[PDB]
Amino acid sequence: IKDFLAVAMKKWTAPFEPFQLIDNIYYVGTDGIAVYVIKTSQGLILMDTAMPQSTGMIKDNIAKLGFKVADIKLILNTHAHLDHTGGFAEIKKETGAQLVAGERDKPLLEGGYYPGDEKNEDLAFPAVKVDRAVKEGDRVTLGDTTLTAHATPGHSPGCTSWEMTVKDGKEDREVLFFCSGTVALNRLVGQPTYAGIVDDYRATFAKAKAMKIDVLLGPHPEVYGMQAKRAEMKDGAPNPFIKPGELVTYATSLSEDFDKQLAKQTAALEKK
Ligand SMILES: [Zn+2]
Ligand SMILES: [Zn+2]
Ligand SMILES: [Zn+2]
Repeated sequence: IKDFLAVAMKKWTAPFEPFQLIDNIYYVGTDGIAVYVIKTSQGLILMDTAMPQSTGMIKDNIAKLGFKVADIKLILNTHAHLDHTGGFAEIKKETGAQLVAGERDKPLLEGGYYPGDEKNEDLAFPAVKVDRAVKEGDRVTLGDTTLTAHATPGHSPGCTSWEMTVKDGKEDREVLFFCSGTVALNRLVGQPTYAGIVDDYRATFAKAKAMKIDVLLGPHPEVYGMQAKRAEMKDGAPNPFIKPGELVTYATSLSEDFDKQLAKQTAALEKK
């Protein structure tokens, strides 16, 4: 946790210039937390926020593109940890937007706590009410734009990956805002962070490998190597964010890391 907090006041708060990523999806996060605006014909969708102390920064980034924070109608969450939820209560109150999140993450959101470590104030965030609790396959529509919820638990109990279609020239491309599949601070064994966590992770890796996704996105830019792609982006060159093999490759890496951490945490149960 100490190192988690160290990273959270370093790459996670460092600037990154907002940009149009593909079609109606805009990057407005930091160098280390990815946040998105999705422009629809009936207002904006905000996909996540960042650390609680970074809300003004995210609002400023939205402005740099000429979007209005006031025009946010829906706030969607990938998963309910403070580095993604820290601005929800504030932006919701300022805008009147509705918050949409995976049903099993509702208790987290509504209590502002880290599951299985509820007394840790360093992982707390301002509590926020969930307006629509989603399940696998639910469709969330604003104007011309529809995202589909995919239940991909593990990193959190209600982790939701959100799929949408965009255009690249005349052709459709499928985008996935992947929710996260890292072990990170979670306990897998002993006193697991929540019941059924291990089966959820391995179900999620399998699910992720079976999806047909052209553009992998996630809640940190390292999920999809954002910075290297942004540097390659040129008017009249293919959009570097289109890499259809990427979610299978990434979920394979996550599964291998999972196995290593499950084995480390299992070895650590043996009390010396
Ligand atoms: Zn997380
Ligand atoms: Zn995170
Ligand atoms: Zn699904």
